[PDB]
Amino acid sequence: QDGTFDKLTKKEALMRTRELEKLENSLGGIKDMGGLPDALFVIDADHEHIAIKEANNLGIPVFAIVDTNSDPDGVDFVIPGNDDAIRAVTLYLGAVAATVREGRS
Amino acid sequence: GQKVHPNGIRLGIVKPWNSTWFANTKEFADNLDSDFKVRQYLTKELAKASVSRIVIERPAKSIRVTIHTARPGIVIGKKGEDVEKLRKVVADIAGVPAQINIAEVRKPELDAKLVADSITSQLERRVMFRRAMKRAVQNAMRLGAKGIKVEVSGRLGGAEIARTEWYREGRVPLHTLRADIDYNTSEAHTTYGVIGVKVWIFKGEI
Amino acid sequence: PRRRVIGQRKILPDPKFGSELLAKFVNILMVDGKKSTAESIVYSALETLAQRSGKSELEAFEVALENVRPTVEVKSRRVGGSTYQVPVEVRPVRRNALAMRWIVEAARKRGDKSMALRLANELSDAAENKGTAVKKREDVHRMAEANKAFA
Amino acid sequence: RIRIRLKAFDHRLIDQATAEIVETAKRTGAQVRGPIPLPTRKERFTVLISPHVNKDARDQYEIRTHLRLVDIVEPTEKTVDALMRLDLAAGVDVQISL
Amino acid sequence: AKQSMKAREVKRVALADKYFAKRAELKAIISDVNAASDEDRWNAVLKLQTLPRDSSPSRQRNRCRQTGRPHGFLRKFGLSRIKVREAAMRGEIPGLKKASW
Amino acid sequence: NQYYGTGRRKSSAARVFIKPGNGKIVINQRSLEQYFGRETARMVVRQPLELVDMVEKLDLYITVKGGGISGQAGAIRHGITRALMEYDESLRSELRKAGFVTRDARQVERKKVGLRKARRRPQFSKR
RNA sequence: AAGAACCUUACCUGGUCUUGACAUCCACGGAAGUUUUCAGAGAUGAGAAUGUGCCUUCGGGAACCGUGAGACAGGUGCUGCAUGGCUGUCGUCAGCUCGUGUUGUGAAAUGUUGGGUUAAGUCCCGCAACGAGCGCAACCCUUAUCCUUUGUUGCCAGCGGUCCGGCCGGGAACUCAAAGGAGACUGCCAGUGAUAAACUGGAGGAAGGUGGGGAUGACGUCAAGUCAUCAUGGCCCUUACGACCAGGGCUACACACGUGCUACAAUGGCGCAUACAAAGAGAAGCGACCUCGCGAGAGCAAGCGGACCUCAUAAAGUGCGUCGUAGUCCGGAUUGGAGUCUGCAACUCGACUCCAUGAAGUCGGAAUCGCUAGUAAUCGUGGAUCAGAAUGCCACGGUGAAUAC
Ligand SMILES: [Mg+2]
Repeated sequence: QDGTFDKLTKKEALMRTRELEKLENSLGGIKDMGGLPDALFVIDADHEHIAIKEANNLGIPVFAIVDTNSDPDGVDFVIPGNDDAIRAVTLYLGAVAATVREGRS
Repeated sequence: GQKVHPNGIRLGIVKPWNSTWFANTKEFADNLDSDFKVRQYLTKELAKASVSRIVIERPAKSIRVTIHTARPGIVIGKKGEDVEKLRKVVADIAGVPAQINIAEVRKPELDAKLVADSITSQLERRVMFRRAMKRAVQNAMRLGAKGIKVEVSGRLGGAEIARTEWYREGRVPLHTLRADIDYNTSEAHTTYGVIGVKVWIFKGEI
Repeated sequence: PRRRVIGQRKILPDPKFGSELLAKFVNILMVDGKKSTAESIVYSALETLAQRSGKSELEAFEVALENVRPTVEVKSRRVGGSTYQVPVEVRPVRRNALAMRWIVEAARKRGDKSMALRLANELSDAAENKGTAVKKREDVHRMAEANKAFA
Repeated sequence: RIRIRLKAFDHRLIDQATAEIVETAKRTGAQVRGPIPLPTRKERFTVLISPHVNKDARDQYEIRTHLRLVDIVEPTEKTVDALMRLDLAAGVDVQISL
Repeated sequence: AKQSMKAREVKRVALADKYFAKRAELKAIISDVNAASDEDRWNAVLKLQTLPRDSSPSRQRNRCRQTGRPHGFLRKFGLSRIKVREAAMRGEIPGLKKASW
Repeated sequence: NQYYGTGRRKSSAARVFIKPGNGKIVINQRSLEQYFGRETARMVVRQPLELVDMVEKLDLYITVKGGGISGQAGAIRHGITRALMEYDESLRSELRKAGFVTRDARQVERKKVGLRKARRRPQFSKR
């Protein structure tokens, strides 16, 4: 952003821009984590099977929202609801955000 | 035996020449023979003193030998006796008064010839080839280097068949020409035969 | 080739009156890379044919060529089993070149006095369709029209 | 007058050798002509990389010899001896002719 | 590499530079188209056998100086092709790098 | 007054000085008809002179060395095209849509080791 | 093997030498060295004249040479199936792997597969994979266009006079020349494509998509080739398998094969007049000029350890005259005399020019190789090897195609 971005080559500058965009939209949210997470709020258990399969391999609660076609086996606290409709997910997720943020009291 | 010499391929790009002198086609061969003779004699004499390379220049019909080593104290002796001893026993054959000059390096674990000498000296003490190779590579990498690759070949372990074993650590690009790569081979004559040990030390990329 | 879909090269036009077809004809006359001599022979035969038939250098060639210009050629395209011939229409860029090649091949033989005289006689003969290049054309047309069952 | 012809192997050494030998003679012995190119002599060699059969495998080496003329015009006192006993920056065969 | 042959060759060199290159007039100046057409030149060629079968410059094979190899020799460096390649790749010969053009 | 083109093609090197006057060509103290005008490729120098006529505009004092007949002639052609600069791209836009500006290096390849003439292998045989 | 007359030579016959030809130690006697005669194939033996310093521990020393024993030397003798190093090949083919994680009891798998694109696991996208290394590409050299310093033994457009030879004044514009930079990097536009990678086409540009060429050779395979270039484990000879020399052979020929040259002719052979190159070598060598011969070469003898001097006249090509499709003027093999050049010596066993001779051969069976561009085809030039000795090797340059459905 401030140092070396127009030094070597314009093609390589575009290369680095593409690399940064890819790395950020892939692993940009968990950037400032710094350690291991404590809870994994997941939106699906049938589609994102491997996420829970990995989170259950160690002592991390993986309570999540599951629909009818998923396996409520490895999840800690199953939440029955919809996973695709935006309205449904946003209601659940707004409740989640309010409960976590007032928990910062 | 299918690769090119990493030093010969970079003699003009990065790595310089060992002998830097100009002579015309009449005495070129005589000069090269004198250089070879002084080099082999100096090595046979200072084998126990760690010399990696010997630069042989000749300013104005006066030979100058810059000995790059790691232990200059054993080379010069107290009061410097051995240096003038070498000067005499070198000028006896060079034909002119020789000006020899020692130069030490405080990182002997990064020189190809020095590492090969260590491996050969450790092998000639019945040391395990695996232990020696691993210890040398670990020492080099903890002393500082962007990449190393050692290769031993022969009757290691006293076997009847010969197997070549190489161990690498880091980045060692031999096809990149701008890279600074030290390479040199050492022979080791044991009670069972000859063992060759070559080393690629990727000191830096430029 | 297999992947390269490159096309043909752009040859140099003729140093005489502008013409690419007789330039290609000259290019296919040359042995040992001697182009000056080939151009001299081509010009000699062209003048000898124009003065003898009444037409000019560019028109005379055209009449002769079309008499040796083949229609279809047979080539082996085996399809899962038997190996048979397949008569097919040849592209024009290869058709004219092959006509000129047959002309030069017929002229290589039949040595009258010189190469220029050979080629002028061969062109005159193809003009009335009784030479050897036309005989080769008819041999190709006979190889075709007989094995036309494979299509 | 003074024909100075210097030849060496490495150009990125001979060039600065010429620069120093020219400024150490023009700052006090000016009216010099500079580093004339004097094209390079390329001695090539083609050897066999194997000690035995497989002749088709050969190595190709060459040595370049770069030459330069300085061509000083006037035999000055700031020049004749200031050229002598100053033979550092070795690796370059220098020849002075009167 | 047949130290016998190497000593033989150095002996040849010594004896040749000792006898010839100093008395070559017996075959270079006397064998001339001049008044020496008489028995003088006959006695000259007669004494031309005074010197041993050696001593001639044509019996100098010019072997390598490190190994003593008769084939693959280069008069420029005085070494065979094997050793000249080895030295060139090690960096012993000045200016001699891999050629590419 | 007098303009210049360099020109070079296949080991050739030319110097074409171009001046307004007669339509003659004086090349190496020899005229164009007696230099190479009697051999083939007689108008490889006159090719880029019909799109812009030469008969009664200007003449050329030409020198050329290196290469052969056709090489030197192509070098002369390229030198003429480069010397046509007092009549700059205003005419080169037309001179280029027919060639006459492509350097066309395509130098002879070096003979390769083990080969015969840089492409002809030495007659492989199985047994 | 980048070059067998002797030499090289490692083989054979014959004559010899023996701690030995090559290297170190002890003791003894002699300066070393130089000229020369006898016998011999020579190795060698027997001799004859000369020479006596470098510093004085000065019972001699620092070298050299003559001899005796012992440690030893030497071996191109075997073992590449004991090895190092080096090399070829699959193959500049694009693949070979590792760390962590995950699946599987496990051997293992994933990564590295799949949709596209590329010369390329090149790139993009998807995907329990996330990354990395050796590879690819780039970095290196050369060529291709241009810019800057110098302008010579280089050049000379604009000028002075010319035996018009840039020969001489005169210049750093131009060619060439050795350095440092610019540029060519999918840079921009249109379409297609999953708005990605990328492909196609176009504008500028000398050059479009890795511009042309080269070096650069991945883990490994062939238990591949070399212990005859060299180093070395062990087996052996070590009064010999070691060592010196004269001659011979490696060049032998009932035959078979591979690699090239010469041709088989008229886009051509012969005689004459003509024009256009690059790259290189050179001092116990290249060797101007002049004289002699049809000639290879010889005699005198400048310049050059070199952008000046030499090698060194470039040929194909262009014009003229001849040859009329004949085994012919194509072809040049073999043969006898004589001569030139290197070398101590050219029979075995060199090259070269001339005199006479002229063969087979009239485009080649099955089968088989190279090449997609300045490449092929064709023509000539230089260099390493070398006293001399290539049609081979390496490199340079001239003309310069066809086809790729
Ligand atoms: Mg794979």
